[PDB]
Amino acid sequence: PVIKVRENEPFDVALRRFKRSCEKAGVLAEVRRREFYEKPTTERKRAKASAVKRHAKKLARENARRTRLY
Amino acid sequence: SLSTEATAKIVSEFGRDANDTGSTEVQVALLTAQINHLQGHFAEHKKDHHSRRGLLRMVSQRRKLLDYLKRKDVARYTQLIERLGLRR
Amino acid sequence: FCRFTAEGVQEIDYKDIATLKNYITESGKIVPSRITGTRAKYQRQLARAIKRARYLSLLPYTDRH
Amino acid sequence: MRHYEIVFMVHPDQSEQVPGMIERYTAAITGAEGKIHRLEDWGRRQLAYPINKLHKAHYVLMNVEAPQEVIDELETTFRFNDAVIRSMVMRTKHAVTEAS
Amino acid sequence: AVVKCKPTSPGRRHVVKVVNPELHKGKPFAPLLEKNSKSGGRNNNGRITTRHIGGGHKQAYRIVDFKRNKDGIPAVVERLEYDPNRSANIALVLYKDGERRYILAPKGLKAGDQIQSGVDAAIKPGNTLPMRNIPVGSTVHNVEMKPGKGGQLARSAGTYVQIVARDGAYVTLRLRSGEMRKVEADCRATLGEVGNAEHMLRVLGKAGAARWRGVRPTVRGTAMNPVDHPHGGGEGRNFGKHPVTPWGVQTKGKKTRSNKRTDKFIVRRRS
Amino acid sequence: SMQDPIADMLTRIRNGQAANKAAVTMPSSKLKVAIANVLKEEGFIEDFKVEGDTKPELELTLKYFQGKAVVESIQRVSRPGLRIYKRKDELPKVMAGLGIAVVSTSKGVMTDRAARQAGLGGEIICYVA
RNA sequence: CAAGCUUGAGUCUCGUAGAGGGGGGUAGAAUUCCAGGUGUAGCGGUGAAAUGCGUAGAGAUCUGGAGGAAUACCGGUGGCGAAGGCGGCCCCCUGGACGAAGACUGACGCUCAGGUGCGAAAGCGUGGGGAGCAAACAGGAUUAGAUACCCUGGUAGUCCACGCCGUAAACGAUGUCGACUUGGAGGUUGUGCCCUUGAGGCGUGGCUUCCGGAGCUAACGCGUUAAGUCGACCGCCUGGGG
Ligand SMILES: [Mg+2]
Ligand SMILES: [Mg+2]
Ligand SMILES: [Mg+2]
Ligand SMILES: [Mg+2]
Ligand SMILES: [Mg+2]
Ligand SMILES: [Mg+2]
Ligand SMILES: [Mg+2]
Ligand SMILES: [Mg+2]
Ligand SMILES: [Mg+2]
Ligand SMILES: [Mg+2]
Ligand SMILES: [Mg+2]
Ligand SMILES: [Mg+2]
Ligand SMILES: [Mg+2]
Ligand SMILES: [Mg+2]
Ligand SMILES: [Mg+2]
Ligand SMILES: [Mg+2]
Ligand SMILES: [Mg+2]
Ligand SMILES: [Mg+2]
Repeated sequence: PVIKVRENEPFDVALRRFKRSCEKAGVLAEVRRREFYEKPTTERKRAKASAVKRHAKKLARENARRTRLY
Repeated sequence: SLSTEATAKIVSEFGRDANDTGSTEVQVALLTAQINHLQGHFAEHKKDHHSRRGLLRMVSQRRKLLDYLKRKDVARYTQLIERLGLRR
Repeated sequence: FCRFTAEGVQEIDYKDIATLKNYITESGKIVPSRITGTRAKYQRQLARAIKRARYLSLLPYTDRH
Repeated sequence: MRHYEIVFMVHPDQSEQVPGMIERYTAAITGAEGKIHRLEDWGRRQLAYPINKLHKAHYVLMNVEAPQEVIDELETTFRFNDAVIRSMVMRTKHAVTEAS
Repeated sequence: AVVKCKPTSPGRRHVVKVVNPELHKGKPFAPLLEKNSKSGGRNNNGRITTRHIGGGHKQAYRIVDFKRNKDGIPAVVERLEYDPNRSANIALVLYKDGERRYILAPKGLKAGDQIQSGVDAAIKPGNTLPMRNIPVGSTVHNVEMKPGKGGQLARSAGTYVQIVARDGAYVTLRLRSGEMRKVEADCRATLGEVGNAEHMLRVLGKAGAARWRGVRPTVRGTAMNPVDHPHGGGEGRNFGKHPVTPWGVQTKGKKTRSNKRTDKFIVRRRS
Repeated sequence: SMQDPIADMLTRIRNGQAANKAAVTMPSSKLKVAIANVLKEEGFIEDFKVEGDTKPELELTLKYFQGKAVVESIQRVSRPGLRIYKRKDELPKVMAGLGIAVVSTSKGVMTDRAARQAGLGGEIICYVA
């Protein structure tokens, strides 16, 4: 996440560029997920629900994109 | 792994033809040559419980081929076990 | 299309570092295939090469050494 | 009779003896009835991270076809050779020439 | 290998024998044997200085070479023999010139291996060379404390020494105890680790099994009269006092090292 | 593996009618053709074909009357795990004679009605209703 | 019983994809500790706080070193394995799976009581190793009590070698092996044709995910990878507690 401030510009934009680097590189999120140890089952279970509900959103979209509502 | 040179020698030895790969003698001979090769592997890696399970498929399969040969042709059975050396 | 390595049907080597640098982020993390578009067969080859380039110090493990 | 892709780096202070060291490694393999297919000497390059020190290095590429026993012996020669750091050994895709 | 004896007698139930079939089964080498007389712990004044020593089985000393001062001239191992005076088996070694010698037996040394000594030697177990040539981080036995002295560290069965670092003219060693020391870089060091590592797994099993190793019984202080030992005394198993040696000094915690002339070579004390 | 090819032939027919198919095929044998040579003249099945020279494929042309099928239910009786033989005096009767029962007497393969008319008994292959 | 036959079963040739297994090395990030250099009075922790660490100079920051364990990103309702399970890179020993085109043996087959082998985690034995987490334990809190959840510490253990143990919600709560019975949207791994027009289009193979037709049934639901229509063996069940 190294940033080099360019010729002057505003410090806010340099700060906004540094914040974008952490958001894009996932520095913030990795620390939270590794603060405590959860069992291997919980890791496998959470990924199960995450993928199942992600696909269920796609399968529930086709039941509303053609059915009139009002 | 029974390199192709070792395989090609055994078929021409035991087989009736040079292309008669698949007869009981050449199948039992190929199974026998690999089992004797694997003795040096499992004599040092004793905790290879996964590779050993594949050797017990070769031991059992050779056993079935001998019984079928013995029930069909005893004369061809007595020579093969004598050339190879087993059944004790 | 996303036809980059699928056109060049080969194995990906670690001595062509210019190609490898396209598939790593600014910090050196391998880029997930959801973005690059490469299929699963060449992702593993592309991933394995980077883990070989890092050992030979051709690529950086992180951006802070 | 296997194929290999030896690639090792000599650290730069002793980079003046690389040609006088290359000939010895290929002397054994040729002396042990094995062929050599490439000798790409990459010259002095720069590491992406210091090897505990020593920001530069001198790279070598071999691509040797030889029996496995020699390569087993060649591996330990790199280990005890002080000037050599981070030897590497690889496998088939027999004939190659590219990427200088 | 270790074998458990069968309980055919009360005194054979708890016996574990460490038996090696590779040891030579005959007589030792004649020119490398000297007389060795027991003492019983008595000094020239005739008074027992160290207690619990006496008896045993007669043994003849074997001249084991520790210096290994023969550059070049590779030698082959003829046989491996049992040495009563040590915990490690010894090895009879024949040099290409013709001489025969006795050396310590490393773990990886069989009957037929070739070894040698000197700076020119290769890095294999059993070979000897000064520390400046041994790679840092290696396992080493038969270390010397002074160049030419002969070798005093890592001499028992199965022990070894680690070479942690190297600083100028001195080499830092992690000893089997846990100590860190600085010995000169020119002290010779046989490369490898001493053999016969089963020596631990050997229970004597009976009282007389230690009597023929030369160890006499040990009477506890509490079982004596007050005049004979500081613990002493009592009418029915009383202790009431801090444990001490039979000469008043306190055991079980009190340190006793006092040298002040070899404290330069002690990087850190024993763990 | 498969240990009864006869129940295979019945199942192909039962599945075909329920799935409402035109014709079914299967490896052929003298027993399968003989049974087919019984259902055909009992009205249950139209003409069959035994085309094939080294891998004969007995093909049966199934039959329908309305939106429903002809073969009401066809089940195997003398399965290889339990074989059943019956005497002439106690040959069965399917649906009080409404349906047919295939038996293998020593004179060939015939319906139970044609076996009583001939005075014989044999292994009971199937009930076809 | 004899003689055949090729579909079942199996061998040979070529090749492909894999955290499949055993052994031996080597990296880089991070935590802890040790020795020092700058420097001040707080650090840590919680819902709030206290125990704890700190002027004997901590926490912060820089340099050097020692040790053990695990492998960020790739990473995927992805892959392999009979099940348990398997995740850095390299090497050398080894098992299995699949596909194209042909030769070859010619029923060599399926299931399996008693047996035999493997079998998570915790646990046991003898040696090692011990960074971090942490049963037991001690102190600080909340509480009417709090032998708990929360906080600061902390030993067996977790790690290695060789032996025991042989149990789990060891679970798709669904035994193995064959046959047949409308469809869609995908994932992964081969292949043979055209339009090697460059993307593509046409099909055939092997595993695998989701939704649903007939049908099944108590209903949920399953639905070509059946819980559908059938065959061959094996294991088990017969009201609830005790
Ligand atoms: Mg095979
Ligand atoms: Mg005692
Ligand atoms: Mg008394
Ligand atoms: Mg006194
Ligand atoms: Mg008393
Ligand atoms: Mg008292
Ligand atoms: Mg059983
Ligand atoms: Mg355990
Ligand atoms: Mg234990
Ligand atoms: Mg222990
Ligand atoms: Mg706690
Ligand atoms: Mg149970
Ligand atoms: Mg129980
Ligand atoms: Mg499980
Ligand atoms: Mg599950
Ligand atoms: Mg169950
Ligand atoms: Mg079975
Ligand atoms: Mg469904």
